[PDB]
Amino acid sequence: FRNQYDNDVTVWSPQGRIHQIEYAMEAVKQGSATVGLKSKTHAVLVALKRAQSELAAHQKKILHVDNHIGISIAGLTADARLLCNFMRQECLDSRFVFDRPLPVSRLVSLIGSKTQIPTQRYGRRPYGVGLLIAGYDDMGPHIFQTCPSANYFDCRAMSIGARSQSARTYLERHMSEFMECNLNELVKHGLRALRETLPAEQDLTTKNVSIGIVGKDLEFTIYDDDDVSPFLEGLE
Amino acid sequence: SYDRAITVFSPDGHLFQVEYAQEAVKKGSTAVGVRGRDIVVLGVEKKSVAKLQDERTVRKICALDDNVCMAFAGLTADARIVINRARVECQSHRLTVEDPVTVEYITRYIASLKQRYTQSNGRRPFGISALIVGFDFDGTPRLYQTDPSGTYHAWKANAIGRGAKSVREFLEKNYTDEAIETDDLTIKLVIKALLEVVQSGGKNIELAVMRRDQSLKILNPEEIEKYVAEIEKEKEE
Amino acid sequence: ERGYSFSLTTFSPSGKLVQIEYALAAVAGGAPSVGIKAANGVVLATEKKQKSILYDERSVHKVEPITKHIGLVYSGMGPDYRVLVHRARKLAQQYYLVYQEPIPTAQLVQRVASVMQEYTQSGGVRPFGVSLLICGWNEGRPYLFQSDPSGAYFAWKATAMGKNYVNGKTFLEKRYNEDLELEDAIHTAILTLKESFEGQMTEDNIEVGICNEAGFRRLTPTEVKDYLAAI
Amino acid sequence: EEKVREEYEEILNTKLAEQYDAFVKFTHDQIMRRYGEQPASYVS
Amino acid sequence: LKEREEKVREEYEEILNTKLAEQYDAFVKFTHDQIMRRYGEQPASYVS
Amino acid sequence: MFLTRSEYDRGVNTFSPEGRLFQVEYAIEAIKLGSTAIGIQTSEGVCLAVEKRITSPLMEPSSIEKIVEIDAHIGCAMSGLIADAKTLIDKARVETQNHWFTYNETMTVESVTQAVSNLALQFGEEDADPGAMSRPFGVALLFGGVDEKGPQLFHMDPSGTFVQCDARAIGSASEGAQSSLQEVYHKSMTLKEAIKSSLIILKQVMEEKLNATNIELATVQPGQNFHMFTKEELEEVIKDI
Amino acid sequence: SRRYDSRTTIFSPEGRLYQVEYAMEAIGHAGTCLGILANDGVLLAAERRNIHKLLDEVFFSEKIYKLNEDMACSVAGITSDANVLTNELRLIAQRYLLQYQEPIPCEQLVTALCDIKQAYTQFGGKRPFGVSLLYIGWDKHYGFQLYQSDPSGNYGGWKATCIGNNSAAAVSMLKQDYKEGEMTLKSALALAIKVLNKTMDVSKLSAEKVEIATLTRENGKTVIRVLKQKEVEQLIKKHEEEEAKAER
Amino acid sequence: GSSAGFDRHITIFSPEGRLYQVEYAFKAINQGGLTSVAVRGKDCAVIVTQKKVPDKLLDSSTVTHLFKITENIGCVMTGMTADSRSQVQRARYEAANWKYKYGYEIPVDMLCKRIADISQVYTQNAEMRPLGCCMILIGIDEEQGPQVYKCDPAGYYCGFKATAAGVKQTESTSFLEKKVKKKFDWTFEQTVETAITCLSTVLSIDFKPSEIEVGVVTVENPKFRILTEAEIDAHLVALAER
Amino acid sequence: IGTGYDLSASTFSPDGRVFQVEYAMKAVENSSTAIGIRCKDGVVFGVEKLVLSKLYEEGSNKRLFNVDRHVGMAVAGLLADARSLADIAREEASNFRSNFGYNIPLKHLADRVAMYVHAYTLYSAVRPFGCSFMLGSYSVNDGAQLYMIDPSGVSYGYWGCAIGKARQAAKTEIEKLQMKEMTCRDIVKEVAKIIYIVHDEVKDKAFELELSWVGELTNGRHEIVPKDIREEAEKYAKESLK
Ligand SMILES: [K+]
Repeated sequence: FRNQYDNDVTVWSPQGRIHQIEYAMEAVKQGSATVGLKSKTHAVLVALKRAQSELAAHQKKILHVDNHIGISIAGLTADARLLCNFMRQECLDSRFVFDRPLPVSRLVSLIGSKTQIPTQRYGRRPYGVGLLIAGYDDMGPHIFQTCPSANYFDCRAMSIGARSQSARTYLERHMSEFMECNLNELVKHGLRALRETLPAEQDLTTKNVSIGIVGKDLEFTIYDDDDVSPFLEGLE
Repeated sequence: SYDRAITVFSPDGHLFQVEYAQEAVKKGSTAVGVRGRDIVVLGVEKKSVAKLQDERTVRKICALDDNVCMAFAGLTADARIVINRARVECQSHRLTVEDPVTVEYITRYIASLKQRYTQSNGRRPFGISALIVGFDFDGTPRLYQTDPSGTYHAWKANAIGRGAKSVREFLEKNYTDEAIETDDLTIKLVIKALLEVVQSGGKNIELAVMRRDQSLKILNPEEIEKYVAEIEKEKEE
Repeated sequence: ERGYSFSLTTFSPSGKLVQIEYALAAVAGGAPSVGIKAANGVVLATEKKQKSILYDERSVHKVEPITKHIGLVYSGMGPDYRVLVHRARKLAQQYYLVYQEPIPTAQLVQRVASVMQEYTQSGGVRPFGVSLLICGWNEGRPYLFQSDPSGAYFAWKATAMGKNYVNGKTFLEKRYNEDLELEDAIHTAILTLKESFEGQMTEDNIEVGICNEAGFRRLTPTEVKDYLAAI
Repeated sequence: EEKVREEYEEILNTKLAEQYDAFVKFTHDQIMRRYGEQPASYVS
Repeated sequence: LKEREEKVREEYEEILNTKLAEQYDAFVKFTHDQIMRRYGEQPASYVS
Repeated sequence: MFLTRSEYDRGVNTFSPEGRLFQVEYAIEAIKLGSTAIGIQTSEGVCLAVEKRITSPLMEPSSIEKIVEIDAHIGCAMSGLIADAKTLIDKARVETQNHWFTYNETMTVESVTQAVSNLALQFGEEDADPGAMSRPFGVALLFGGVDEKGPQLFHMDPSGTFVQCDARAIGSASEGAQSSLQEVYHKSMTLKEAIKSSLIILKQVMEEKLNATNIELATVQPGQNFHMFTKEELEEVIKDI
Repeated sequence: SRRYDSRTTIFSPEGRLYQVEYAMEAIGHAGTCLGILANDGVLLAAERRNIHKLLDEVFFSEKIYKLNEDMACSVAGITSDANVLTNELRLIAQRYLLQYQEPIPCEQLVTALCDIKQAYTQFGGKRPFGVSLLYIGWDKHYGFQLYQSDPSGNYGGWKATCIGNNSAAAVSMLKQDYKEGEMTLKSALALAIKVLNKTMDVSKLSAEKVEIATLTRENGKTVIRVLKQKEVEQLIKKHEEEEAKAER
Repeated sequence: GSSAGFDRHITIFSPEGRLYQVEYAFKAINQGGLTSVAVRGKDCAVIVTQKKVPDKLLDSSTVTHLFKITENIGCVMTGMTADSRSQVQRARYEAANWKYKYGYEIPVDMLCKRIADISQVYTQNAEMRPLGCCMILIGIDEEQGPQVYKCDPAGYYCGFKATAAGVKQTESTSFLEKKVKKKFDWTFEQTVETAITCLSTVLSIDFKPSEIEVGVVTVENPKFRILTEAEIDAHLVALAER
Repeated sequence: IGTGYDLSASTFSPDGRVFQVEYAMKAVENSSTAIGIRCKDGVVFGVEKLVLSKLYEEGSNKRLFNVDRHVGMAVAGLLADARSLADIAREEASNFRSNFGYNIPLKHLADRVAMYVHAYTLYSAVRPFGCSFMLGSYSVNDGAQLYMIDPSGVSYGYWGCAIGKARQAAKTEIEKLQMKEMTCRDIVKEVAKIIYIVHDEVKDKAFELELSWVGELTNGRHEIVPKDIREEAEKYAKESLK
């Protein structure tokens, strides 16, 4: 009858592909742009908060996960919150059992397994959300990207969401500088990458940008409308 | 256990299974309920007039409690199930809260049960619409209905089943402050509402009445015939 | 891992469970099986036409004892017969443990029919493709039953099931009466099998079981040879 | 190479879906004709 | 290399014809069995 | 295999090629069939208004409640399939009272909206327990109330996205009411002006004529609790229009 | 798997349950079973469809099932579902007896079995019980009773009804000929034989093709007795005499 | 070969009473490309299978179809390899549990019946497919002597004087039938002779010792033994000289 | 070939092919090739791990896992399923050590994980894993072992194997080796050579070679190849590629 390869997550296309995974990837691609970076001492997430209407406050996109780690969501927000709750629970469990912060890579591995589980069962659906995970642990600043395919990447900078390719191009051309940047110019690079996504008729304002930074001696802190101004001044 | 999603949203936002349950209700026997000053009256059409039947066993007006009673349109067996759960819930509320259930409470319970079947895995919605009548503890008469979708509203007078629209229009045109002045006027209003859709008078009408501090009373065929005769004289003039 | 929870057998618009009809078609396509209720016993006979000499005839049996006084034979799919034989043995043992009396044959037939009904309505399963002939002696009276794939059991004095079962039933109808002894019943069952048997029928290509006051027992090939020579 | 096969398979699937929809609607028409004449006893 | 494409088109046409024929056979058997009762047909052994 | 209809060829948790859950989009379409609701968050309160949509005069408007009380400091205006809104309202009430029981403090409006929004996509098939929901809630809710942060207004759709709105309109007439609220909203407008503006918009979008029995209006001020206006209290503002 | 699901417990676009309707067609093709309520008894008369002379008929009856001390039932439809339903009926009657130490009222047993059938047409995906039953009983509340049941879980108290093949004609004849509150056991038996004559048109109504059981009250004990072959023969012969006398 | 409904997709009856999924499982047995031959004698049972090494990079020690169920029962598996390994694991478990529960070693017919019952469960339920593999068990019964048993996806099991399963089971069955009809009192040597001869005359190969596997049980030595290259080469030389 | 019988692993095609497993194999042959070669004193793995974007860190999406203190694992196909199977293998080895009190033989770990992946080739409620993987271990008392498991669930020992897009070319160039007589220090060099030969620099632009051996050189511990040895191996591979 119908395309018979698209509805179920447990049905392989004759091309060796699962179309539900790709549709969840599209769900991520339809979300608003997020871009993250990392120096040798900091890992910054800056997100382009999108507004439903001119009278609606923009969606929160950076979410706290632990004392030392944070995420930037892009996709289905309910899936994002469920996965964020799982991350928070794992971090709290690690602090309870071992009295140490949970390493970022192991947390991302847990996320990968948890999101792979629905990839293989009937009735289940992939987590239609992509997460930019920036955290700081003993192994220096970390930034991670997780896809609905349950495949996660150890990045040096990444942008996911709508019109992400321009931000990725900017990040690629300016990768060589990020390591030696300080926090201010690192978040300036992030803001430039995020601006590369925006159309010609809009520019960054304190309303539609949020910044989350985690570093060597820095609590993970989400910077909001008023607090974004010191990072915003000096771009163009 | 069976866990298929029977009721799912269709394009344009319609729940087809709920609409189909409503269609099943539309094919049920006409049931009319009117709220008076000191009496509440329920009336049902009997297409099953067949004379080899025990009238007691196909009653469509059931007493949920000493002060609440209901009449239904749609599937009979689903109505039996909902009535039984409503009686159980009435008695449970009377144990836990010490007082008799208000009409709106059991109406909310029945509506919640229907809505839960509208949204839970592996069961179809109840194909019944109800007319929950009764008196509150403070002596205020009440009348509610519960559609298969689970929405419950309060009505001064309503009709469910086939000819609901016709009887609803008749009640809109014939429900005034004077038409419910006395008990007999309410009885005659409900009978007149049914006569707009029933094939023949009297023999195809089941009519139960509830008044203050008295249980439900099933009006016998002789009383229905004498009332219908009274409407006949009233219509002659 | 979790199985389907919906009935594979459902009512057709004609108002009929087509899966039971197809199970009965599988039954009608199997090896013929006949059963004859004598005045002092009942005989259960079926053909064992193996499709090569390589098969060991003594390895598997189609007439399986259930208790010391109940046996059964089938006509349909062998594996389903094995499953129902195991279940019937379990039910007989449960009855014996409860009541300390050998299970009445009618009760065992009822329980097997209940199992068949379960598989007619339960979720994610197909009806059994076997009709059974359950034989038993109890209460000083022989018994003979037939349980179709749907789980409906019929008391029979003589019946044939499988290929050419209508012609075999006509044969039995013409040549069965009340006063038959067990030996006459065995002879008549062998003739009924012969009526549809293709080729020479021998000791190893038919399996005959009887039950009487002494209880149920399969006839050994030598006894089947003696009965066959009588024709 | 493989794209031609994929397109042919998609065309075959679309045609089979059309024919199957025709069969389904035909069976539905017969069933509605059959069971519409008499009223359902259970609904009352 | 277009010869392989034409051969694939021919094979797809043959497969479509075979599938349509098989589907029609399935449909006619469905109609004969599940629907279209016969007046002279007494019910099977399980209806009583 | 015939007579099977394409109503159930897809599962509930299936994605569209554009990456949108089919059931969520269908629930959003169902929202566009509900009664129009309007909410405005001013600095001295939050007002919520909704048309009753009385089908027939025999129906008593007092029974058809499309605005409810989560607690003394939170309200909720509902549009769509009001039958589905009751489960979410009960969950919100339970969460508020649990928060008071555990912490001895009023639960933040944002936290309540988040708690209710987590239920939105908690639906599925055999993968979950027997009590699991089968379909998304066909309700959009307008949570409004006062808390430590001041007057707050929120909007939750079946997708589970909850967003803070200065002025949001949901229901059948969402687009026109939203454009009008764009035209009328100022960050420093008073609660009386908010109430009058909301009733004006409702009159503009309602098919029925605006009167004291075919709308419901409620306010949540930083002082007094959740308050439902009545006759002799809604005429006093209807007359001005 | 949704692909293979038959969707038994769903609604039709026109608001009807196809599975229940199909089971009802199956029952309508099944054996005729009619019951008549009399002043001093109630009887069940059931056509036997398996008449082949190689049958043994060992049991008490083939259609009439004794449900408890004071009640009995017949079946039209699928025999195996009938067996599971009659076992469940016996369980329910004995559960009331255990709980209350008194016989179960007939309508309660009918209601319980009908509730089970409703459960099977409400949830679970299982096909309904394609069995319509025909109950006869007695209790200290409503005296002699006759009850019908449907696969959908519907039931009705009847004073004369027929389920099975040629049920409509039998119902029409019963409507024409049943005398309200004035029908004795012998009158009901004669009416049953007369109705079965015009229902089993092809089979000519021999006494080997019908199973009649009467429920009467004797000395405070209910007796459910299947009519013997001799007295069913007498009933048939009397009806033949009456038919011949009609020509006079 | 009529078809209506999903009878070709799930294990439900075709209008003629046929379960098409079982026959497709038999086709899956054929899909392996190999054939196996078993034959029993006066005091021995021999299973000979076709050992193909498609690539020289495989460790030939790890490409086998003869599996040791218990210390006394052997097994040759024909069909899908993963399914065959599942079935051999299940047979090992059932045999061990039989020993634990009943205190004596499982008879070959009993193990074959347990595996056949599991296969029947596969061909009764609708959510799992049947295993596309066939099992031929051999062993020595204490009373009945050598045993050769086979279980197929349908759930059928039977004991055989000599049987075969695989891509060329029909030709091998005909050859073994022609040899059986003679009844010339098979010995161990004659049993391995007839097994290898059947496999070679049906496949037309004239195997070197490394292209086949031989597993034997004997009344004198009830231990299951997988013949090495030396023994198989000796038997093949015995074939050549004749 | 399909469109009616390729919807579930619980369905057999008319010719006995489970098309879903074949589609999983189709998925795994569209991934970068991972090769492993077994020598006298261990096994050396190699991966042509493609870098999809240069924004990733060196070492992102590793395809050479470490499932136990003495067992490595090379993967091809979907990486999510590869990681899930890596965790399954880790859990199996952990449970083996907990119960039986010693390290799991790779001949048993391969069998356990292969049966786990075979369990997903039977039911419509699950889908077959889209990843074929290799396992390699060396213990003094059992020698070097190399096994492959594919989506079907078949386990075979290999003297050298390749999984991915360039399986055929990699195997063709591996056969030219004489790994049975070579040592790990040379096998790593040859693995780099093979990976660089089979890689195409025109379709997939860039890749980083990920190597790891387990063997006598490492006391049985499976370790990523030291940085200097990787540099020397890449230098040899580039010079040979000329
Ligand atoms: K199956």
